[PDB]
Amino acid sequence: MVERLLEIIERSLRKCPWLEKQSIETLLEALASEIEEVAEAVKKNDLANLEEEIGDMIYDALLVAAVAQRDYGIDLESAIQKVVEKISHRKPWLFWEEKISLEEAEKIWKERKK
Amino acid sequence: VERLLEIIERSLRKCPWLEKQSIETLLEALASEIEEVAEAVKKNDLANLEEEIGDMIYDALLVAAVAQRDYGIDLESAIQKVVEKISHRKPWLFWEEKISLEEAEKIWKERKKK
Ligand SMILES: [Mg+2]
Ligand SMILES: [Mg+2]
Ligand SMILES: [Mg+2]
Ligand SMILES: [Mg+2]
Repeated sequence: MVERLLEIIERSLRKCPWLEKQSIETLLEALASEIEEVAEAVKKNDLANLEEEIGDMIYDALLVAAVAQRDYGIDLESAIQKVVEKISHRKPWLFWEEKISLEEAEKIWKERKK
Repeated sequence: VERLLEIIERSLRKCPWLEKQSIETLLEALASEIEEVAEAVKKNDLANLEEEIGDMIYDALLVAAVAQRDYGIDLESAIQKVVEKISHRKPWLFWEEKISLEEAEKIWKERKKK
């Protein structure tokens, strides 16, 4: 439940004395760390742990978002609506009925990029 | 927030590039965005930070998407594991009055044992 997680993150901005002391840098490293926990769990086909680390990973990315807002005034809805513009623009086939071949998709993508 | 998960779902459905990506490859894509974030922070480049923050949430969520695709992992249960974990480790987030760093850590230290 994503909302529950964003509420959590809101409560941490407002209340948490550990979070107050963390820089985006530090959080960035926390995130690179969970990425490693995820890679290890995939390696072991450890499904219960994979599920744990996926959650850890999303939380930690979202804590980087939070402090980007805290410290740099980055709005997450803006940051999100932006990446959605980019994707939609680059990969227009996402909104097209018939699937298209990898080669078709790339030729498009090569051109969108620029 | 939601248009982004619809986007991701559309990629699971349609995208011939995403079919060819493994969670390892994608973990690595997230690691690289994290670098781009660290960089826009360095340079107090606000427009770019907003960019990369977005890139990072999307890519993180694409790692989640392939965890589901390839390993069966349900994002709602994964988020729920992490909501329970934090609620257990940081009970102060649901307490009215604030608490000190020193207080929060003593607690966290013990809750970590469970
Ligand atoms: Mg972590
Ligand atoms: Mg973890
Ligand atoms: Mg990327
Ligand atoms: Mg980027």
